[PDB]
This record gives sequence, structure tokens and C-alpha cells, in this order.
Amino acid sequence: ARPNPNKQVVELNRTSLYWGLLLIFVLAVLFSSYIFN
Amino acid sequence: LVDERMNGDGTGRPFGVNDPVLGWVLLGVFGTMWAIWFIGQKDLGDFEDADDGLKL
Amino acid sequence: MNIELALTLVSLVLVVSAGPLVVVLLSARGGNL
Amino acid sequence: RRMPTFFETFPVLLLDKDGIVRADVPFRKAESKYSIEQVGVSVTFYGGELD
Amino acid sequence: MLTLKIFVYTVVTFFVCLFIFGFLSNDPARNPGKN
Amino acid sequence: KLPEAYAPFAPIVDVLPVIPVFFILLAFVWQAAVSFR
Amino acid sequence: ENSSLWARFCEWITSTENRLYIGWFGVIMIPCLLTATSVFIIAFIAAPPVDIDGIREPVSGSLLYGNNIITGAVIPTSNAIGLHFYPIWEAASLDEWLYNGGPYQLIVCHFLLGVYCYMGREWELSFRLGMRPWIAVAYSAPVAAASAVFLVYPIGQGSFSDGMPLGISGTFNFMIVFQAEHNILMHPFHMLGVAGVFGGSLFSAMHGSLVTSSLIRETTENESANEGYRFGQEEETYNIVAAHGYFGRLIFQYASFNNSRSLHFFLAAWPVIGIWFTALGLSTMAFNLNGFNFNQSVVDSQGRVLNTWADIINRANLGMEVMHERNAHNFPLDLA
Amino acid sequence: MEALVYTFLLVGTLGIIFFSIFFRDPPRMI
Amino acid sequence: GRDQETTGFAWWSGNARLINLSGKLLGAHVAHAGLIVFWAGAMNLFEVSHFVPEKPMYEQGLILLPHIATLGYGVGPGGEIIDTFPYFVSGVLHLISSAVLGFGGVYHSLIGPETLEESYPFFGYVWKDKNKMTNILGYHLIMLGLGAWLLVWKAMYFGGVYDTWAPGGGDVRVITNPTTNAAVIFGYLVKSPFGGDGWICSVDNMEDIIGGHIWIGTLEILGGIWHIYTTPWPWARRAFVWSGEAYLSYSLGAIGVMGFIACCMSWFNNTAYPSEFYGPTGPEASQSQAFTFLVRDQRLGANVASAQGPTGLGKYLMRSPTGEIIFGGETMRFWDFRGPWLEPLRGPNGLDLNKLKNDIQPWQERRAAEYMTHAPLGSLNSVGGVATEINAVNFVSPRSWLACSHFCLGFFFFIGHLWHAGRARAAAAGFEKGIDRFDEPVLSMRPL
Amino acid sequence: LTFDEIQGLTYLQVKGSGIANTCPVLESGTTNLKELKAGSYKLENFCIEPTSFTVKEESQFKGGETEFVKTKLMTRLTYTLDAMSGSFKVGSDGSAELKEDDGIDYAATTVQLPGGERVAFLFTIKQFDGKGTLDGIKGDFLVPSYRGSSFLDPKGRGGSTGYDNEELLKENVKITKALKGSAVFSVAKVDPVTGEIAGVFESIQPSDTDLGAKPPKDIKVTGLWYAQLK
Amino acid sequence: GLPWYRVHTVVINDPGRLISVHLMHTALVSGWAGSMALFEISVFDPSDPVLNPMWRQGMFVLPFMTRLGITQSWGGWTISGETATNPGIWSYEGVAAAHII
Ligand SMILES: CCCCCCCCCCCCCCCCCC(=O)OC[C@H](CO[C@@H]1O[C@H](CO[C@H]2O[C@H](CO)[C@H](O)[C@H](O)[C@H]2O)[C@H](O)[C@H](O)[C@H]1O)OC(=O)CCCCCCCCCCCCCCCCC
Ligand code: CLA
Ligand code: CLA
Ligand code: CLA
Ligand SMILES: CCCCCCCCCCCCCCCC(=O)OC[C@H](CO[C@@H]1O[C@H](CS(=O)(=O)O)[C@@H](O)[C@H](O)[C@H]1O)OC(=O)CCCCCCCCCCCCCCC
Ligand SMILES: CC1=C(/C=C/C(C)=C/C=C/C(C)=C/C=C/C=C(C)/C=C/C=C(C)/C=C/C2=C(C)CCCC2(C)C)C(C)(C)CCC1
Ligand SMILES: CC1=C(/C=C/C(C)=C/C=C/C(C)=C/C=C/C=C(C)/C=C/C=C(C)/C=C/C2=C(C)CCCC2(C)C)C(C)(C)CCC1
Ligand SMILES: CC1=C(/C=C/C(C)=C/C=C/C(C)=C/C=C/C=C(C)/C=C/C=C(C)/C=C/C2=C(C)CCCC2(C)C)C(C)(C)CCC1
Ligand code: OEX
Ligand SMILES: [Cl-]
Repeated sequence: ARPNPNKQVVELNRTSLYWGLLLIFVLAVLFSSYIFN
Repeated sequence: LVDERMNGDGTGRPFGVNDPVLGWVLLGVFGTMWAIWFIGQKDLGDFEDADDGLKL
Repeated sequence: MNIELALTLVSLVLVVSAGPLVVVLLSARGGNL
Repeated sequence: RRMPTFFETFPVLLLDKDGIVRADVPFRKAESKYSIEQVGVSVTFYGGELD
Repeated sequence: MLTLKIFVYTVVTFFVCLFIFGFLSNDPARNPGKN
Repeated sequence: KLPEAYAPFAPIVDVLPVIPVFFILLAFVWQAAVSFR
Repeated sequence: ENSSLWARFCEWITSTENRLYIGWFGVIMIPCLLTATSVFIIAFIAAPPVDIDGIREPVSGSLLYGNNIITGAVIPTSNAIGLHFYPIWEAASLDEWLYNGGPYQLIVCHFLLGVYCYMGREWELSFRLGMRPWIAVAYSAPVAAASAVFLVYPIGQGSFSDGMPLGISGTFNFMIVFQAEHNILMHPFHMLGVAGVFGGSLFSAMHGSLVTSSLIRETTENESANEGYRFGQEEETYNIVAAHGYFGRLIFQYASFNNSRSLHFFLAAWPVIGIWFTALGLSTMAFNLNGFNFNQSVVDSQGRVLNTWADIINRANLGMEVMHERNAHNFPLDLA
Repeated sequence: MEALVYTFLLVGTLGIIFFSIFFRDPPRMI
Repeated sequence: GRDQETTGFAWWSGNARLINLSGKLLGAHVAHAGLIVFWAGAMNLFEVSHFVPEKPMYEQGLILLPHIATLGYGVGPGGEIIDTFPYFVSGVLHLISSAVLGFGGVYHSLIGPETLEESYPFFGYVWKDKNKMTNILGYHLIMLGLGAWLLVWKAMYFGGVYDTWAPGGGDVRVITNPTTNAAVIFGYLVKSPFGGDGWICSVDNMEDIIGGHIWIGTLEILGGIWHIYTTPWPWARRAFVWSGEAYLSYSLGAIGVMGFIACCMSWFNNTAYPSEFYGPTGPEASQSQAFTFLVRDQRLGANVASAQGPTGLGKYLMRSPTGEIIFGGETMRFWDFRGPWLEPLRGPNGLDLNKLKNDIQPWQERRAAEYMTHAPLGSLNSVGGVATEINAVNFVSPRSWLACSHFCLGFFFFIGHLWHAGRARAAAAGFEKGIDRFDEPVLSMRPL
Repeated sequence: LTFDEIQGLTYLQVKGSGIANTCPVLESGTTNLKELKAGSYKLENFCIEPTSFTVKEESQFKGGETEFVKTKLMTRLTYTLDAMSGSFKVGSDGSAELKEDDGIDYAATTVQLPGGERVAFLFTIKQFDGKGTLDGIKGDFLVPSYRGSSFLDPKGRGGSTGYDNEELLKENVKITKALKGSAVFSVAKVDPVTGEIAGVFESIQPSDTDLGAKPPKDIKVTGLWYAQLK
Repeated sequence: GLPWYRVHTVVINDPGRLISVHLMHTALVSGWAGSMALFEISVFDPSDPVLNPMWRQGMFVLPFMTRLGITQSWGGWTISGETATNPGIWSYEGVAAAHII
């Protein structure tokens, strides 16, 4: 029907990519010691 | 007789009906769909005419 | 070589000849085919 | 008779010195005139572990 | 199983009758062509 | 087999089934005669 | 308005503005295919093993019973049933239905009725848009082929066990047992159908190459060549005289179609006629008219038989004749 | 174990076929 | 003669030029009707010419003689041949009479009037004239209404027909009491076509086959008069297409279904196609194997009831899934068989074990040993075994030629249906030539 | 039906109805055993017909009390023995016996338990000879091998035919020996004139062994039976 | 534009999409429970309830069906020490297929 006027855009700049990928790998270093027991 | 069945595959009963409720199911559904078609025939053109088909 | 097998093949020549012979005789004489 | 490269499974045969079938493990055990228990083939080892 | 056989006959003869009474309803004039 | 007054005509009757195949081949002959007008 | 309940309904079925057109074939196609689809998925996953041959050795066909995608199948109806109509209600218990080869005959009857009518609505929409109607003819070439492997072949053999299973490895057994009994590779109808698809693939690789190789320059080189065509345009997107001119140099000038309407007819007519013979092939092989047989055919003087390749193909067939249905045959002929 | 891995990949293919029909890129003319 | 630029139709769709030409089209059907009779006469004389009357008829590669022999010409008890002169007459009768049809097919196609509309008013027809079509329909319904009665009269007055269910071997019997009960006759039509029921192939006695044609003889003489005096009703005007090609495709849908039935009836029915003349059926030759190889235990004396097979099922006799005493092996799929050499061995509970050990006639095994050998499975170059069978014999069954030919002949007519019934529906609408390029109906629709 | 109610039917009037799976029931007869005639009488048309198949199942549950569980039949109508015949000697006080030797004295049958899994056997009372009073004809019979000796596995193995390949249990044991069953009869009603007697039985036999690859199971059978005398 | 953690607040304005999302979350929560049930009844061991019981086997959604009165499988077994006379339509397999449809 009508186009929705609530269309918003999402963005993730490079300095936030680096906090994301460093978050994931570090606690993957943490918890993977426990998953294999 | 360890179990109960139709026992009606090689019998050759007409239309596969063996219980007479099936004949009323065969006919009563048919008459109802006919009844809706016969009423709605008023919209489908009135070809009460000499020659009025999809002719060529 | 039989007399039966020969006359059979003579019989086939005559019919196969009779096909286009109707076409030839109207392609020359009449011209309405 | 050794296994050729192509057959994954080859029926066992016992050729003689000259290359003629003498004993075998058959498929049909019902009719049998060449099976090894009607022949009596024995195995001898030379060295290794069963010397 | 008789309860199931009376149900298939209601289903089939419903859709078979939409077919037969569907093509009778002036299908050859349900075309985009003009005359 | 054929009757004995008819037996000298066995070589002609062994051609007769093939005749209707020659009618469809004639219709291509005739259309070549009119040169596919 | 003044329209009836029925006319409201018929101006919805034949409405050409639905996302998927229904039509009057689709009112009995759609409830048959959704029947046959939803029962095919369940028997491919959870069917208990089926006695296929009547000798009470059930054959597994489910993913839950230790099969993978390739070895999964929907096992055909048992040999003891034969051609008796065996619906779900003639069985006493539901598990007696499953063990005897139940969902094979439920699928095939709804499948074949569904694809006869999918051919129907390919006509029906083409009448609703003013198209010429012969796409429904071209879909009859697989429909002729699928009617033979499911229905025409179990009639001539007398049982739905000899039909083709609904499985990838199930198909491959059906190809082997068939040629062992009927020698399909030495039948000229299978020779036409083989030429129907080797010719059919050649006529698609060759036609599709030349249309790509004659595209008009309209884009850049970083952008794809598919961006030159815009949808619904009127002018032609490739040079046609250049492709006939190319292919005329390639073999000779008489060996090419310049008329593009005569071209696209030839692409339709070549495989469709070719599949019709290989559909009629195993239709005639269903009634036990096998193929060629040149066994012990090349003989010299003094009465000695020379091998040919046809005697080698004999040995393949004779090695598979004595192995299919391994615990069935009590008698030295395979009449069934 | 693999009997549920197979059925993921079967209904996964049927997922795209649902999305490729109804959520297709609509072909706009001209 | 006709060119292309006056009609549009090319040389290969050339017979479509004479749609609107009534008189030329009339010679086209008559000339074709000559060729059907001409094939009937020529192939009959050809098969009589190569006929050895001491060997069985189905062994010699014959399909038209058992059609004549089923009617009961020159045949005696058991299936043997008395004299082959009536087989010579019909081949002579059709062959001379084809030339009479041949002359009229040449005449109207060349010199007779190309449109017999304004000159011969009873014969002239326009394809949209509905009353005239129902006349030309209704005249011919009498012609094959009466043609059904010839089989009826020949079975009740003129010697009868070969009844393969005669006691003590098959024999010609005059049908005296034809079964004309409507509940018995119409029970075949609304019977299921699957196994054990067998839609119309399972008519098992000659009393019904002759009894049926009294109905179909009466009906399209009654129905033939109905279409003469009436026009189609306005629902039939709302349902059909009224052109020339539309009438053809209606017929092609019919005789596509006719081919598939004769495909199946010559494969299964050993009553209208008796096994003494057309050879055994597939189910008959398979059941002949287990019967003859049960005689082969009776001369050795082992217990056929106690003969357990390898799977624990019964080597010789086992139980049907509806609980009946039947044969065993892979021939368990053919337990729906009935035959006159086998039905005198069956009691209530299937075939009787006490009867088979004692009450075997000698002539029954003499027939069930030919049927072991002459099973219909063969090759294409007429070898005649399984595919793993060497070039020894020369036999493929007439049941296998009739079932294969009339499947394929009765298949393309369904492709003939889908051609013309689409084209006649299109050309009546207007767009058989293509899209108009000025107002195509797609451009007037909403998207998606 | 009675005997001549069955015998009046033709083959077309019975095919596909399951009537032929039945043994003839009797209406006219003596309920209280009046006759007590002695001597030799031809045990003819001795056919039985079962009612319920329950198996001695070693329980899923850990408790060591076995039971008999109700089953679902997987074969359609192949379970009735028929046309077994012999002699039925009768004495004076009530000592009588029966000996049968021929006819369809065995019939294969698979059947299903809950939990999904299946179990097969061949239903036989062949070579059975019981003595005693007219309430108990308790005795013993043999059970033949279920498969034959020439039976093949899915991998081409077996005793009479087959190649091979810890797994020596699966090919070197292909047994073709016959075990032993236990059968109990009971005469219920006697006809004095027409010579046809009925009754109730109860039979018990082992199931199947996969040619010696699993321990077999034992099955209770109930039902009715029938026997003529002339 | 949004951050990554405010992406679901496009729904907060209009009512109509908020049903569509709350239906999608409802379809997952049920579809978990249908998947969790079928997964677990395919790895259940009804053999020894006195000593290898239901709880020790390590099991999550099947006691929540048993507590409201589902004690029979389509396989034919029960919990308490018997087998199924008839399971009926509402059994372990049927409730598992009830949530998925
Ligand atoms: C073991 C046994 C099992 C048995 C199973 C049963 C199987 C039965 C198989 C039957 C197969 C027949 C199928 C084809 C039928 C074709 C009907 C048709 O084309 O029909 C076309 C014609 C059209 O009729 C005409 O319809 C016209 C409509 O006019 C209307 O419309 C016109 C324009 O359209 C004008 O506008 C006009 O003003 C307006 O009035 C007029 O009414 C005409 O007078 C009238 O003749 O219909 C008619 O003649 C129809 C005449 C026949 C009707 C038959 C009815 C049978 C009913 C059986 C009992 C059913 C009980 C039902 C109960 C329901 C509740 C539970
Ligand atoms: C059995 C099949 C059959 C029949 C009966 C016809 C009949 C006809 N066709 Mg068609 N046709 C056919 C097959 C058939 N056709 C096929 C297979 C093709 C494709 C090649 C065509 C293509 C075609 C075209 C393109 C045209 C026709 C036309 C015609 C008509 C006139 C022919 C003509 O001008 O004569 C003149 C022809 C000749 C003089 C040649 C000689 C023909 C004679 C009759 C052969 C004699 C055979 C036999 C030996 C006679 C026995 C003697 C007898 C008295 C005992 C005629 C009604 C024409 C038409 O549209 O009419 C308006 C036309 O233009 N046909
Ligand atoms: C092959 C010859 C032939 C042909 C081509 C036609 C063609 C036609 N007929 Mg005619 N007709 C014929 C033979 C023929 N008929 C015969 C032999 C009779 C006598 C019975 C009739 C009696 C007849 C009547 C009375 C009428 C027609 C009508 C029509 C027209 C429309 C038919 C229609 O809509 O069918 C479409 C098909 C259907 C709607 C369904 C028909 C299925 C029938 C009912 C078979 C079911 C019978 C069943 C087996 C019995 C069950 C028994 C059970 C209870 C035990 C059409 C022009 C009609 C017409 O236009 O009037 C002039 C009309 O009113 N015909
Ligand atoms: C009923 C529950 C519920 C609902 C409907 C909302 C709804 C909302 N919250 Mg709130 N919130 C909730 C619970 C809820 N919240 C809880 C419990 C917390 C504490 C942890 C928060 C903390 C919170 C903050 C801090 C913020 C919101 C924001 C928002 C808004 C946008 C959410 C968004 O963009 O996420 C986008 C989410 C993703 C892109 C993916 C996140 C990935 C998660 C962390 C892990 C993966 C999901 C996991 C596997 C699923 C398991 C579910 C679990 C229940 C079992 C929206 C109004 C935002 C807001 O209001 O700004 C306007 C905001 O800044 N919420
Ligand atoms: C039988 C099912 C079995 C299970 C199914 C599992 C499926 C798994 C594979 C899914 C494949 C998805 C591929 C990408 C789809 C796509 O690009 O759509 C693009 C469309 C664009 O539509 C657009 O929508 C627009 C309207 S609006 O702007 O969105 O309001 C409109 O303008 C535009 O024309 C229109 O094109 O995006 C949408 O509108 C809907 C969102 C789709 C993204 C979610 C898909 C993933 C969730 C699936 C369900 C859960 C599955 C769990 C695993 C993820
Ligand atoms: C139209 C046309 C056409 C067609 C034509 C036709 C088709 C015709 C037909 C015709 C015909 C259809 C004919 C027929 C004929 C026949 C005849 C002419 C016969 C004769 C016979 C005889 C001669 C016989 C003899 C004999 C005898 C007596 C017996 C035995 C011996 C003998 C064999 C000697 C076409 C296509 C071309 C096209 C164009 C046109
Ligand atoms: C002799 C004989 C017999 C009998 C037979 C008979 C009696 C028959 C009849 C038959 C019949 C009596 C048939 C009928 C049929 C019908 C039909 C086949 C129908 C069809 C229909 C149609 C085709 C329609 C269509 C349509 C539709 C669907 C819708 C709309 C459109 C139209 C209308 C088109 C018997 C078996 C005894 C024995 C053997 C032989
Ligand atoms: C990370 C993690 C987590 C989370 C998890 C989750 C969140 C899960 C989920 C899961 C899920 C959530 C699953 C689901 C599934 C679903 C399903 C599986 C569904 C299916 C469905 C279907 C398949 C449907 C179908 C259909 C359609 C569509 C149409 C209609 C009909 C039918 C039915 C066919 C947590 C933290 C907690 C912890 C652990 C780890
Ligand atoms: O089913 Mn499937 O494949 Ca007609 O052959 Mn006998 O059966 Mn069975 O073997 Mn070979
Ligand atoms: Cl066999």
C-alpha cells in the first residue's frame, strides 16, 4: 500500500567495527577454554 | 477375524460406494453445487438465441 | 533366384512406376494438377 | 589368483602350478564339486610370525 | 475408517463439481480478445 | 493359403499391403510437381 | 452489486490479477499437489520400512532410519497388492497400510492427476492473456515421460512394485533392472530420446552463445553487459544478421536459419519430438516388446559363434538378470 | 544426528523458494 | 489446386485450406475412407496367403484373422480351423469395394462442386449452423446404431460367435439369452479400473458382450433421432466452441481415449480376444508356468501344499491378501486371473487342493503347456524370449503388437487434442495470429 | 456361515470379501457331548482360524514379570490354516486323538508391537498329535525354519548359497533346524448326523531367530476351529 | 541514521507493523517448542522408569507436557508402567506437531 514513513537507516563506523570484533574474539578466548573442558 | 475391514476392493461396487450414506454424499454435494450454479446462471449471459456461442 | 521372388519384384516395379506416371502425364498433357 | 586393480572384491581361486582352477570358496554352497573341503587345502607359513 | 471415506468423497466431489460447473459458466467469453 | 484357382496370384498379393504407404509419398511428389506454391 | 455469490466466485478464480493464477485446473491441481507434496515429505523422513517384494523383508527408505539424501526413497507398493486400488481406508490399521507400501500409491495418483492439470492451466492462462496456446503442448513431453514410469509401466507388468521409486538411489535401481529385462539401450526410441537431449543441449549452447556474442554496445566495461537491456523495450538488443552471417561462414550458408521465427520453432520441436519417442519407448516396453537382440548372430561356417559387442552387453544383462529380486524367483523364467 | 542436519538443508532450500516467489525484486517496466 | 498467397496456409498445412470448401472436403474423407477399407482387404488377403492352418493362428504373426475367427467363421471346437474360404471372402469383399469408395474419393476431390452449399441444399452446411451439425451427427448415429445390431443378429440367428467359456474347451455358441439387465450392464461402466475390478476389460462371458450391444444399438438410434429433431440448448451454447476445427478436436479427445482402452483390452481380456486365437495374455502365460510346474511335482509326488519356499511363503500354493488359495512366487501379482482352462479347478475357497490332485483333465495341461512357451515377451526384431535370450525362435505375440501400436496411436491423438482444441479456442477468440502490438492486454493490467 | 452356506457360493460371489479366510461356523449340534461314539472317523476339512496374537515380550520395564501384549497385524488376510486332513480316533470313556498330515498346515505372518519394531513367524500346527479327554487335546508339534536354507541376506550370505564378507555370527550360523511348539485344543459342540464338530483352541510356538542372530520369542494364539468326520 | 541498538524503534510509531513483529516473535517461541519436543522424543528412553527415570535423562520440555496430562506416545509407550491403548490425537508427537503448524 502506502510507503512507510518510518524507514530509518543503520550505520556502523570503523571505530565501532573494531570494538565489535575485539569484543567477540576476546571472550571467545575466554570461554573456549571452558567449552572443551 | 483378528481385525475389522472394509473388505471392499475386489468387490466392484459402483463408484466404490458400499454404505448408502456414500450415495447421499455423492449426490447431496452434487445437488448443492448445482443449486448455486443454477441460481447464478442469471449473470452468465442469456444465450436464448438462434446461434450465440463462441462462433467462428 | 526363384520364379516367385522374381515376379513379386516385377509386380512391385509396375505399381511404383504407376505412381509418378499419373503426375508425369498431367505435367505434360494437361497442366492442371 | 591375485586381485586385479578394478574389482573391489574378487572371488578367491586356487590355481595349480600350471594355471587351472582347482579349489575355490564358491557362492552356491548347494551344488559344489570344487570347494576346498572336498579338496583339503592346508596353509603353511614360512617366517614372519607363524614360522 | 468409514469416517475417513465419507470425508474424501465430500472433498473430491466438491472440487470435481467446481471444475464441471466452472467451465460451464461462460468460460469461452472470459478472454481478453475483442470482437 | 489361397484357393487353387487363385494360387498363381500369390506374388501380386504380397505387394498389396505396402500400397497405402505410397499414397503419402505421392503427396510429396505432387507438391514437388507444383514446386510448393 | 446485483452479482450472485457464484459470479463473485468465478470473477476471482479466473481473475488474472492474483499473484499466482488459479484457473479451473488450479482448483483441482492445487489441492492435489499440496496433498502429494505434504505426504512425500513425511514418507521421505518417517516411513517405516516397506515390504516391496512381498517376501516380508522390509526395505528402509527414511532419513530417520539411517539413510542419507541419496539412499532415501519412497518405497513402491508391495508385490502382493499388485494393481488393486489400496487407499488408506482399506487397510485395517494405519501401520498395516505403511508396511504394505501405502504412501507410494497415494502420491502417484495425486501427482499424476496434478501434472495433467498443471498442463491444463498452462493453456488456461494463455487464453486469458491473448497468447497463442501451444506451451501446454510442449509440457506434454515430460508428462508423457512421467506417466510412463509411474503408471503405464506398472500396468504392463501388473504391479506397482516394478514402477520407479521416488528416490535418487531408488531411480538408479530402476534403470538397472529395466535394461536387464528389456535392453533399453538397444531400442531406437531410447536412441531418439538420447539424441533428443544431446541435440537439445547443443541447440541451447549454440543458440545462447550467438545471442550473447552479438550484443550491441550500450554500457561501460565495469558495468555488466546485462545492463544494456532495459525491460519492456521495443528495439532489438542484438544484431541478427551478424549471427546468421557468422554461422553462415562457419559451416555453409544453407546450414543456417535467417528467419528467427523459424529458428525458435526448431529449438522447440527438436527435444519435444525426441522426448515423445523415449516416452513411448518404455510405454511399448511396458507391454514386453523389448528391443534389439543380436545374441549369437554372427556365425561363420562349421557352426561357430563369433562374439560381437552385442554378446558383451549380453553378459552385462545376464549378470543383472540373475541378481535382481534376489529371493523372489522360484522358477527359471522371469515372466513377472 | 545427521538425520536432523539433512532436514535442515532440505527445508532450507524450500525457504529460498518461498522468498524467491513472493519477495522477489519486482520487475518494473521501461 | 490452391496457392499460398490467397489462403495463407503453406504447402505443409495444406489440408487446412479446405475448411470452408465443403465439397472438396467431402472427397477428402471419402478418399481416406477408401484407404481404410483398402488396407482391410489387402492385409487380409496377405495374411490368408501366408497362413498355415495346422499351426496355431497367433504363432504365425496374424492380427486380422482372429478378428474374423472370433465371429465364428471356419472354426470348430477347441479353436482349430475347419476351412479358410471365409477368410478369403472378406479380403476380397473389402478390396473390390474399396475401389468404389476410391472412385468417389477421386471424383469429389477433383471435378465435383467445391462448395455444395447453394447447389445441393440438403448437403450444404456452415460450421456455425448448429441445427445442421446435430442432423449430420444424428444421421451417423443411426449408421453405427444399426452397425451394432449386426453383431447382435449374427450372435442370435447367424450361427453365433466363438465362446471360449464353452464347457470342455472353447466352442462356437449361439447366444440365446442375452443379459440385458440395466443393473448388470451399467455395473461395468461405474466400476473402478484398478486391479480386481477392471473397468470394462473384466467382462467375462459372451452373454454380456452380446447383451451390451442391444443397449448401444438402441441408444444411438434413440439418440440419433433426438439430435435430428432438436438443436443444442442454451447452456450448450454457453459451453462449447462452434467452429470447424473445434468439432475435430472434440473427436480427437474421444478417440485418444478409444485407443487406450483397446490398448488394455487386448492385453487383459481373454473373452473378446480369446487366447486360442490371439495367444495368451501376460497374466495367463505367467499363471500357466506355476500350474504346469505343479504337474511336474505330481509325477514326483512331493506335497505341493507342504512345499515351503526359501522365504517361508510356499513354493507352489499360498494365500491371497484377501484370503484365497492362489499360486506362489513372483506370479502372486496375477492372482486376479480367470481362465476356462483353470476355472474348472476352483471351488469356493479359491482353487481346491483336493480337486487339483485328482481332477486334472488331459487337455487342460495340453493347452497350459503351449502357454508356458508362448509367453508374450519378446524382442523388436522378433527374437522372442527375455532380453537375455539368444537368436533361437521367432515369435512375438499379437497381444504385444496390438497393445503397443494402439497405445502410441491412441496417444498422439491426445496430443492431437491439445493442438486443435487450443487453436480452435484461440482462433474463435481472434488472437491465433499473435499479439496486436497496439493494444496488448498486458499493458492494460495492474503490475505484479 | 455353515458348510453348505459356503458351498452354495460361486467363485465370483466370494472373491475379495474375506469370506474365504474364515472357517465354517456351526449352528446345529450337541452342546453337552451326548454322542460318545467310538472307533475310526476320517478327520476331514480340519481348518482352524485364530483370533488374537499376543507375544511373550520380555518387558521394556525392568520388572521381572513377563506378560502378553496385544498386537497389530501387518499381513492382510494370510493367517488361516485350511484343508488339513487325517483321522480322528475316538474311544469310550472320552479318550480320543487326532492325527493330521497334509494340506495348508503352515502360514507366514508378521505382526507389530508398540515401540515400532516388528516380529514375524509362520503359523503352523503341522504333524500335531494330541490325545486325551474331549476337553484337553494338549500335546506338541514342531516349528520348521522360518526362512529356507537358500535364503540370502542383503549382502549375499547364507548357508546354501552365498559368499562371506568377529562377525562370524552373521554368516557361519545359517540354521535350518526345526524347533518344537505346544498346542491345546478343546471340543465345544458335536453334530451327530452330518459329522462336523467345532471347538476352541489355544496354541503356542516360537517366532523367528534371524537364522540364529537374535533369541526368539513365544506367542500366544487364541481362536476357533472346525473339523468334519466323513 | 540509527545506531545498531536502536534499530527496532522504527516500529514504535505505527501500530500495524508492531503486530507483525509480535506475530513473528510468537512464531519463533512456539516453533522452538515444537522443535524441542520432536528433538527430545527422538532421544527418549522409556525403558526403565523406576531407575533411569525421566528427570535423570536430562530433559526440559517433556515434563511440562506430562504435568498437564500427556502420558502417551504415538510409539505406544506410557510413563507409569503400561502401554498405549490408544494415544488419541493429543500425544507427544501430536502436540509437537501442533506447535509447528
Ligand atoms: C450409486 C449411485 C451414486 C449416484 C451419484 C450421482 C451422480 C449424478 C451424476 C449427474 C451428472 C450430470 C452433470 C451435468 C449436468 C448438466 C446440468 C446443466 O447443464 O444445466 C443447464 C440447465 C439450465 O436450465 C435452464 O436455466 C435457465 C436459467 O434462466 C435464468 O437465467 C437466464 C440467463 O442465464 C435468464 O436470466 C432468466 O431470466 C433466468 O431465469 C432457465 O431456468 C431455464 O428454464 C432452464 O431450463 O439446467 C438444467 O436443465 C439441468 C437439468 C438436469 C438437472 C439434474 C438435477 C439432478 C438433481 C438430483 C437430486 C439432487 C438433490 C439435491 C438436494 C440439494 C440439497 C441437499
Ligand atoms: C490421404 C490424404 C489426403 C487427401 C485425400 C487429400 C485431398 C486433397 N488435398 Mg491434401 N495433402 C495431403 C493429404 C491428402 N490430401 C498431404 C499428406 C499433404 C502434404 C503434402 C497435402 C497437402 C495439400 C495441399 C498443399 C493442397 C492439398 C489439396 C487437396 C485437395 C485437392 C488436391 C488437388 O488439387 O488435386 C490435384 C492433384 C492431382 C491431379 C495429382 C493427382 C492426384 C490423383 C487424385 C491421385 C490418384 C490416386 C489413385 C491412383 C487414383 C485411383 C483411381 C481411382 C478412381 C480408383 C484434395 C481434397 C489442395 C487444396 O487445398 O484444395 C483446395 C492444396 O492446395 N493437399
Ligand atoms: C457420440 C455421439 C454423440 C455426440 C457427439 C453427442 C453430442 C451432444 N449431445 Mg447427444 N446423445 C447421444 C450421443 C451423442 N451426443 C446419445 C446416444 C444420446 C441418447 C442417450 C444422446 C442424448 C442427448 C441429450 C438428451 C442431449 C444431448 C446433448 C448433446 C450436446 C451436449 C452434450 C454435453 O454437454 O455433454 C457434456 C457431458 C455431460 C454434461 C455429462 C454427461 C455424462 C453422462 C450423464 C454419462 C453418465 C451416465 C452414467 C454412466 C449412468 C450412471 C448409472 C448408475 C446410476 C448405475 C452435444 C452436441 C444435449 C443437447 O445439446 O441437446 C440437443 C442434450 O440435451 N444428447
Ligand atoms: C520485552 C522485552 C523488551 C523489548 C520489547 C524491548 C524493546 C526495545 N528496547 Mg529494550 N531492553 C530489554 C527488553 C526489551 N526491550 C532488556 C531486558 C534490557 C536489558 C538488557 C533492555 C535494554 C535496552 C537498552 C539498553 C536499549 C533498549 C532499546 C530498545 C528498543 C530497540 C531495541 C533494539 O534496537 O535492539 C536491537 C537488538 C539487536 C540489534 C540485537 C541484540 C543482540 C542481543 C544482545 C543478543 C542476541 C539476542 C538473543 C540471542 C535472543 C535471546 C532472547 C532472550 C530473551 C532469551 C526497543 C524499544 C534501545 C532503546 O530504547 O533505544 C531507543 C536501547 O538503547 N533496550
Ligand atoms: C517454509 C519455510 C521454512 C522456513 C524458512 C526459512 C528461510 C531461511 C532462508 C531465508 C532467505 C532470506 C534471504 C533474503 C530475503 C530477502 O532479501 O528479503 C528482502 C525483503 C524485501 O522485501 C521488500 O519489502 C519492501 C516493503 S518494506 O520496506 O519492507 O516495508 C518493499 O518495498 C519491496 O518491494 C520488497 O521487495 O525484506 C523484507 O521485507 C522481509 C525481511 C526479510 C529478511 C528476513 C529473512 C530471514 C528470516 C526468515 C525467517 C526465519 C528463518 C531463520 C533463519 C534466518
Ligand atoms: C484426393 C487426392 C489424393 C488421394 C487420392 C486417393 C487416396 C485415392 C484413393 C484411391 C483408392 C482407395 C483406390 C482403390 C483402388 C482399388 C482397386 C482398383 C482395387 C482393385 C482390386 C483388384 C484388381 C483385385 C484383384 C484380385 C482379386 C479379384 C482377388 C484376389 C486376386 C486379385 C488381387 C487379382 C492425394 C493424397 C494423392 C492428394 C491429391 C488428391
Ligand atoms: C457393449 C458393451 C458394453 C456396454 C457399453 C456401454 C453401455 C457403454 C456406454 C458408455 C457411455 C454411456 C459413456 C458415457 C460417457 C460420457 C462421457 C465420456 C462424458 C464426457 C463429458 C465431457 C467431455 C464434458 C466435458 C465438459 C466439462 C467437463 C465441463 C463443461 C465443458 C464440457 C461440456 C466440454 C458392456 C460393458 C456391457 C460389455 C462390453 C461391450
Ligand atoms: C544463543 C543461545 C541462546 C538462544 C537460543 C535461541 C534463541 C534459540 C532459538 C531457537 C528457535 C527460535 C528455533 C525455532 C525454530 C522454528 C522452526 C523450526 C519453525 C518451523 C516452521 C515451519 C517449518 C513452518 C512451515 C509452514 C509454513 C511456513 C506454511 C504453513 C504450513 C507449514 C507448517 C508447512 C540462549 C541465550 C537462550 C542460551 C543458549 C545459546
Ligand atoms: O518385480 Mn521389479 O523385476 Ca518384473 O521380472 Mn520378475 O517381477 Mn520383479 O523380477 Mn524381474
Ligand atoms: Cl515366481
